[PDB]
Amino acid sequence: EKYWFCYGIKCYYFDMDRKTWSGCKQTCQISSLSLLKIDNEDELKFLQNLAPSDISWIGFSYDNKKKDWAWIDNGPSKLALNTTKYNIRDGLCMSLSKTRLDNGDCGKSYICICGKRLDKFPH
Repeated sequence: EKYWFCYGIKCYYFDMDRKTWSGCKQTCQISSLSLLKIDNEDELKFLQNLAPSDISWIGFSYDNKKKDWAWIDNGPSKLALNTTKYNIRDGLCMSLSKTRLDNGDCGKSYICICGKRLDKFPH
Protein backbone atom coordinates (compact mmCIF):
# COMPACT_ATOMS: atom_id res chain seq x y z
CA GLU A 1 0.00 0.00 0.00
CA LYS A 2 2.78 2.13 1.05
CA TYR A 3 6.58 1.75 1.04
CA TRP A 4 6.28 2.61 4.66
CA PHE A 5 4.85 0.59 7.44
CA CYS A 6 4.79 0.55 11.20
CA TYR A 7 4.86 -2.58 13.40
CA GLY A 8 4.55 -2.48 17.18
CA ILE A 9 6.91 0.39 18.32
CA LYS A 10 9.11 0.73 15.21
CA CYS A 11 8.30 2.04 11.74
CA TYR A 12 9.88 1.16 8.45
CA TYR A 13 10.65 2.63 5.10
CA PHE A 14 11.89 0.70 2.07
CA ASP A 15 13.67 2.77 -0.32
CA MET A 16 12.93 0.72 -3.49
CA ASP A 17 15.79 2.55 -5.27
CA ARG A 18 18.51 -0.06 -5.09
CA LYS A 19 21.90 0.91 -3.73
CA THR A 20 25.04 -0.42 -2.20
CA TRP A 21 25.17 -1.21 1.45
CA SER A 22 27.39 1.86 2.21
CA GLY A 23 24.83 3.49 -0.01
CA CYS A 24 21.73 2.42 1.80
CA LYS A 25 23.10 3.41 5.10
CA GLN A 26 24.24 7.00 4.44
CA THR A 27 20.80 7.44 2.87
CA CYS A 28 18.79 6.42 6.04
CA GLN A 29 21.01 8.67 8.01
CA ILE A 30 20.37 11.54 5.57
CA SER A 31 16.79 11.75 6.88
CA SER A 32 17.14 10.43 10.50
CA LEU A 33 16.57 6.80 9.69
CA SER A 34 18.90 3.91 10.12
CA LEU A 35 19.62 0.65 8.19
CA LEU A 36 17.15 -1.71 10.00
CA LYS A 37 18.33 -3.21 13.34
CA ILE A 38 16.38 -6.41 14.16
CA ASP A 39 15.47 -6.98 17.77
CA ASN A 40 14.28 -10.66 17.67
CA GLU A 41 11.82 -12.90 15.65
CA ASP A 42 8.46 -11.17 15.73
CA GLU A 43 10.45 -8.81 13.68
CA LEU A 44 12.54 -11.19 11.66
CA LYS A 45 9.55 -13.20 11.10
CA PHE A 46 7.01 -10.86 9.71
CA LEU A 47 9.66 -8.50 8.27
CA GLN A 48 10.67 -10.92 5.56
CA ASN A 49 7.01 -12.07 5.71
CA LEU A 50 6.15 -9.32 3.12
CA ALA A 51 9.42 -7.75 1.73
CA PRO A 52 9.71 -7.16 -2.01
CA SER A 53 11.45 -10.20 -3.66
CA ASP A 54 14.41 -8.00 -4.22
CA ILE A 55 16.82 -8.36 -1.38
CA SER A 56 17.90 -5.68 0.78
CA TRP A 57 20.33 -3.99 2.87
CA ILE A 58 20.07 -4.09 6.76
CA GLY A 59 22.55 -2.52 9.24
CA PHE A 60 24.74 -5.45 9.96
CA SER A 61 28.17 -5.86 8.54
CA TYR A 62 31.77 -6.75 9.48
CA ASP A 63 33.34 -4.34 11.88
CA ASN A 64 37.10 -4.74 12.03
CA LYS A 65 37.84 -2.99 15.35
CA LYS A 66 35.64 -5.48 16.66
CA LYS A 67 37.10 -7.77 14.03
CA ASP A 68 33.55 -9.22 14.12
CA TRP A 69 29.96 -8.49 12.85
CA ALA A 70 27.77 -5.83 14.32
CA TRP A 71 24.61 -3.74 14.24
CA ILE A 72 25.00 -0.12 13.11
CA ASP A 73 23.99 0.23 16.72
CA ASN A 74 26.89 -1.82 18.45
CA GLY A 75 24.36 -3.59 20.84
CA PRO A 76 23.18 -7.18 21.01
CA SER A 77 19.70 -8.26 19.85
CA LYS A 78 18.09 -11.50 21.08
CA LEU A 79 18.13 -13.03 17.56
CA ALA A 80 19.63 -16.44 16.76
CA LEU A 81 23.45 -15.34 15.74
CA ASN A 82 24.90 -18.02 13.34
CA THR A 83 27.66 -15.66 12.36
CA THR A 84 29.79 -18.59 11.48
CA LYS A 85 27.93 -19.46 8.34
CA TYR A 86 29.74 -16.55 6.87
CA ASN A 87 32.92 -15.81 4.95
CA ILE A 88 34.66 -12.62 4.08
CA ARG A 89 35.16 -14.90 0.94
CA ASP A 90 31.65 -14.02 -0.17
CA GLY A 91 31.22 -10.51 0.89
CA LEU A 92 31.05 -8.59 4.19
CA CYS A 93 27.78 -6.70 4.43
CA MET A 94 24.29 -8.40 5.39
CA SER A 95 21.20 -8.55 3.16
CA LEU A 96 17.74 -10.09 3.91
CA SER A 97 16.22 -12.79 1.80
CA LYS A 98 12.56 -13.57 1.74
CA THR A 99 14.08 -16.87 2.76
CA ARG A 100 16.80 -16.07 5.34
CA LEU A 101 19.80 -13.75 5.40
CA ASP A 102 23.14 -14.04 3.76
CA ASN A 103 26.20 -11.69 3.52
CA GLY A 104 28.23 -10.58 0.54
CA ASP A 105 29.64 -7.75 -1.48
CA CYS A 106 28.68 -4.35 0.04
CA GLY A 107 28.87 -3.25 -3.58
CA LYS A 108 26.00 -5.42 -4.60
CA SER A 109 22.97 -3.20 -4.92
CA TYR A 110 19.62 -3.82 -3.38
CA ILE A 111 17.00 -1.97 -1.68
CA CYS A 112 17.29 -0.50 1.77
CA ILE A 113 15.33 -1.13 4.87
CA CYS A 114 15.51 2.04 6.76
CA GLY A 115 14.06 1.75 10.23
CA LYS A 116 12.87 3.94 13.16
CA ARG A 117 11.51 3.72 16.78
CA LEU A 118 8.29 5.52 17.51
CA ASP A 119 8.29 6.59 21.12
CA LYS A 120 6.00 9.40 22.24
CA PHE A 121 2.79 8.91 20.23
CA PRO A 122 1.89 9.95 16.70
CA HIS A 123 0.13 13.16 18.05
